[PDB]
Amino acid sequence: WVTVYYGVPVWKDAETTLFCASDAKAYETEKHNVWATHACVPTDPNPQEIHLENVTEEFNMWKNNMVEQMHTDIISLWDQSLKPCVKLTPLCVINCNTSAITQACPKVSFEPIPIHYCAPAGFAILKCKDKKFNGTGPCPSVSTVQCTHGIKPVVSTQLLLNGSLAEEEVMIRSENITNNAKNILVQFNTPVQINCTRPNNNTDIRQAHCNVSKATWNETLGKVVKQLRKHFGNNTIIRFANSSGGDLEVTTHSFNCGGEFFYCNTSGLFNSTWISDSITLPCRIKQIINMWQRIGQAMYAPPIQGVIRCVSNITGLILTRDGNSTTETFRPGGGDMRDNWRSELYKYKVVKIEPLGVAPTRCK
Amino acid sequence: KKVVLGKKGDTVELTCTASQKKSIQFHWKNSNQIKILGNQGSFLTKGPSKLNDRADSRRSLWDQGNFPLIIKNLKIEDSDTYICEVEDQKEEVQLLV
Amino acid sequence: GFLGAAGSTMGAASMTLTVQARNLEAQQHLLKLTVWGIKQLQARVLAVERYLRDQQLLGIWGCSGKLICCTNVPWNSSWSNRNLSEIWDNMTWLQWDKEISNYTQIIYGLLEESQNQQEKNEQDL
Amino acid sequence: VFLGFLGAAGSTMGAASMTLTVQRAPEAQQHLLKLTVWGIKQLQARVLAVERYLRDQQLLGIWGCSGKLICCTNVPWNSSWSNRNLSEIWDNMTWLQWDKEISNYTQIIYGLLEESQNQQEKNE
Amino acid sequence: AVGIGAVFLGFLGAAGSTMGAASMTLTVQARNLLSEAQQHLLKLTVWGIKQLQARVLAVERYLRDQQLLGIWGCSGKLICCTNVPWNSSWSNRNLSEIWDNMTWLQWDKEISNYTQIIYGLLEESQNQQ
Ligand SMILES: *[C@@H]1O[C@H](CO)[C@@H](O[C@@H]2O[C@H](CO)[C@@H](O[C@@H]3O[C@H](CO)[C@@H](O)[C@H](O[C@H]4O[C@H](CO)[C@@H](O)[C@H](O)[C@@H]4O[C@H]4O[C@H](CO)[C@@H](O)[C@H](O)[C@@H]4O)[C@@H]3O)[C@H](O)[C@H]2NC(C)=O)[C@H](O)[C@H]1NC(C)=O
Ligand SMILES: *[C@@H]1O[C@H](CO)[C@@H](O)[C@H](O)[C@H]1NC(C)=O
Ligand SMILES: *[C@@H]1O[C@H](CO)[C@@H](O)[C@H](O)[C@H]1NC(C)=O
Ligand SMILES: *[C@@H]1O[C@H](CO)[C@@H](O)[C@H](O)[C@H]1NC(C)=O
Ligand SMILES: *[C@@H]1O[C@H](CO)[C@@H](O)[C@H](O)[C@H]1NC(C)=O
Ligand SMILES: *[C@@H]1O[C@H](CO)[C@@H](O)[C@H](O)[C@H]1NC(C)=O
Ligand SMILES: *[C@@H]1O[C@H](CO)[C@@H](O)[C@H](O)[C@H]1NC(C)=O
Ligand SMILES: *[C@@H]1O[C@H](CO)[C@@H](O)[C@H](O)[C@H]1NC(C)=O
Ligand SMILES: *[C@@H]1O[C@H](CO)[C@@H](O)[C@H](O)[C@H]1NC(C)=O
Ligand SMILES: *[C@@H]1O[C@H](CO)[C@@H](O)[C@H](O)[C@H]1NC(C)=O
Ligand SMILES: *[C@@H]1O[C@H](CO)[C@@H](O)[C@H](O)[C@H]1NC(C)=O
Repeated sequence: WVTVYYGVPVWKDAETTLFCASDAKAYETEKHNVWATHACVPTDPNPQEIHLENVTEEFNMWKNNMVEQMHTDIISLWDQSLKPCVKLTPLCVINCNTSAITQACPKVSFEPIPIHYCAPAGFAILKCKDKKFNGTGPCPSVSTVQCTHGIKPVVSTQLLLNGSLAEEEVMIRSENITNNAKNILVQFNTPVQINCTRPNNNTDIRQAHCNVSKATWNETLGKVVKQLRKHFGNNTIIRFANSSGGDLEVTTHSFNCGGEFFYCNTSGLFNSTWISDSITLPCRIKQIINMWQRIGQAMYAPPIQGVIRCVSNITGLILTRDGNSTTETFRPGGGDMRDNWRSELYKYKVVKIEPLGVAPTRCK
Repeated sequence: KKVVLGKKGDTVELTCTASQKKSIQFHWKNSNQIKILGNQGSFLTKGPSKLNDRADSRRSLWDQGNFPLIIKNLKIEDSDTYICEVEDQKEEVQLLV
Repeated sequence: GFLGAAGSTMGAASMTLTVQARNLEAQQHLLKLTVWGIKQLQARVLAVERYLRDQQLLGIWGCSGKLICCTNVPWNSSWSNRNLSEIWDNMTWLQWDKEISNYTQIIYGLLEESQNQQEKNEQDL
Repeated sequence: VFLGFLGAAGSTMGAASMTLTVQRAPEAQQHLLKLTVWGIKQLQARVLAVERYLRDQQLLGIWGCSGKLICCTNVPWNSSWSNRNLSEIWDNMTWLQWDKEISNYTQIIYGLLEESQNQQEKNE
Repeated sequence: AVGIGAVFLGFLGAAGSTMGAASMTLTVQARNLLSEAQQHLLKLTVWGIKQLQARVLAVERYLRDQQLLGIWGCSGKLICCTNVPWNSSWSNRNLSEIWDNMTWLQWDKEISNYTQIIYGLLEESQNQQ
């Protein structure tokens, strides 16, 4: 004999279509700041973060639905912003016809602005207000909020640029560690700085150098090797390494600095086997690139004349292991762009509140 | 277990097939669990194996679900079985020189 | 609009389940307040229309208006028959909601018919 | 409660009573003004659609059967109110054709149907 | 507040009338009482929101009474009778002294010392039953 109720604090975990909310400007012609006026509402003027009292909820990071909601829109952002001159998407029907295409392609400006992902009517967003949350499992102090923090859609491989940093020690999160097929998203507790300048001597045009401090990088990776021995043994001799190979976009730390796609060289950045000045990254502006939005190459205009620079805040390390014993080889990875934003949407979850239960009391 | 016979130095196509046809992440390992290939989004990523300069895949077929591995310069010490992990279905394929 | 209060105990919910309704200049950004004035008001008409569309279900099962209603559909054994003591003692309403997965869809299907059987019972006397 | 809620006016009233219970740059810097202004039009239509539901739950409450979809009452039919054979007006007739028939007496049915609850309020 | 704001004013129509003649017309009245330029459009919308931040307030103030009537048994009924016995300790007056020579306002000056106790007795009487 069941008893229907209509007051229960019961929420499901549902999936819906969120709406963006960015701090736009509506006069600037920066190509992010012209999309953010077109498909984003402004920032919520009165934001409210109610802290739930004593509820613990089993989150999950790798099966989130915001990080495939986010991936639909930065695919839709890099189709209005950076229109290449020649684009070859492999349409197929071995008989795959490399369908060329052409359009206008002027040089534009490009910088990531923070974008909040809000929740529609009837849904909530449950923040994981903790410090040691390893991505999967019960968050203890789950608050609630309507919109996420300022997340900037910076697309890069091998190094999560410009992202937020952990207030506690260096976090290490993978979907299944000791799988040797899943990336290991390290997240920094301090912002390692990196300059990336194209010089002004007009002789090469497409050649740049990137300076990272030797004091900060040997100390920050000195923190990472300690907590990597937490999920591993205590006396493992881990070996950092160069990236293995593949395409240029994942062998080398690639990004886009003001409209020109840099391709750096982090072989001197992972060159140490761990036990118990300024590094110079030889970069190169490329012009025939692969695309991360889909399969297919794309060609752009030559770079602009003046000095090109962007000082940054590497706050992430998408490493990758390989399975021989008593050691570990940790070469860098990244490239699947969903890992570039689930490093920043890990403490969020969209739910909906369903207030109708049928408890046992066995009445009549 | 499927077995594919390639003689010497040629190119084989150790096929592997998905269902939903949307280029999900796969990999290719061996008996000691060492990575041969790897999909990363829309790019490709090798691993520290013996086929480091010998492995490649047909990129245009990933959108249809077929995720093959094509090894060139087939030497003698590549005889093993290979593990293609599409979603969970580790479809093993063995190779003989 | 009828939300919850923190969960955190099944038995202490049913005491406080009643009391949630038993007693009770900018001029510069006129798009930051007008867009978010609708989105904070579209979420107050939905909290009214979800109440009226859920008093419509309890109107079908004869439970319209009553918060804690009692009905004549017996427990099958195949709906995760746990201990009836410790359900109310140390459990949250979230944890009980996981304890039935797909039986909620077939619990509701009997209550639509048991009232229609009771519709064919009260008019057959 | 909605306004585009029943656009399922089919043919069989017996089937209609069955489904009676089961229920990119166009901007030019003005696309935040199109979605704000017509956001109000979708809110002045939904709120009035609520207050039509509450205006009718008081009218079904005077007839005693409030909060319920199919209201069965205790007053019989007549001969003036299109005395058909309960087959031509229940299996092959749309509701719009049925509403057009008894429209002369809908204001006359509602008077006595109020009185049939007041008699059931006398035995209390 | 044009929808259900004019209903609350219509409740006070027969104030000061006697208690029998005011309760007799509850059923009668409730059926009858429930019956752009450039600079303009970013100000004429706040005149459309503020006229809906009070019209919705007339809805969720009216439904906070039917959620209260529904706890005490009858929901949707205006005149409704309950299985709870009237203690004479509330007021020691016969019914001849009540529905003939009193107005509804004098009850708030008579039973509001006890009017939170009656609301608890009306709760359990339609809870266990
Ligand atoms: C991480 O976050 C930081 C913080 O935002 C990012 O660093 C910023 O990066 C942008 C671009 O990389 C940079 O913006 C430039 O600032 C210069 C002044 O500081 C501007 O002069 C410059 O404008 C010119 O360059 C644009 C490039 O497309 C042109 O489109 C634009 O019209 C301007 O062009 C004029 O000048 C050039 C010569 O430079 C000439 O050829 C043209 O004809 C024209 O005359 C940019 O706006 C910010 O200054 C950086 N911020 C800081 C603090 O340094 C960083 O990019 C983020 N990381 C990643 C990976 O994105
Ligand atoms: C926290 O949990 C304890 C468990 O004993 C409970 O008694 C307490 O009420 C909870 N805190 C709050 C604020 O509800
Ligand atoms: C993680 O990977 C290891 C190695 O294959 C495996 O044994 C383990 O079952 C995996 N974890 C899960 C939850 O599948
Ligand atoms: C980078 O470092 C080298 C050596 O320290 C120095 O010569 C060069 O000028 C630096 N470049 C920038 C842009 O700081
Ligand atoms: C980067 O450049 C800025 C200014 O050019 C300088 O203040 C900062 O110290 C540099 N950082 C590194 C790590 O070289
Ligand atoms: C600097 O790097 C070396 C290895 O390259 C390491 O052994 C040393 O401990 C580092 N310095 C500090 C202060 O940690
Ligand atoms: C980086 O990779 C290239 C080719 O894969 C290799 O020649 C080079 O030695 C690597 N760098 C280091 C430091 O191993
Ligand atoms: C740069 O990359 C080449 C191969 O791409 C590698 O051989 C070399 O060691 C790298 N050098 C640095 C300083 O990263
Ligand atoms: C990088 O590694 C090579 C060989 O692995 C070594 O010769 C070189 O000194 C290293 N450079 C630094 C800065 O440690
Ligand atoms: C990098 O991080 C530091 C935090 O200490 C911040 O002050 C600085 O503005 C950041 N630089 C950016 C976002 O370009
Ligand atoms: C429409 O009419 C056809 C033919 O009479 C019938 O088969 C069909 O069920 C009807 N559909 C609806 C939705 O009324």
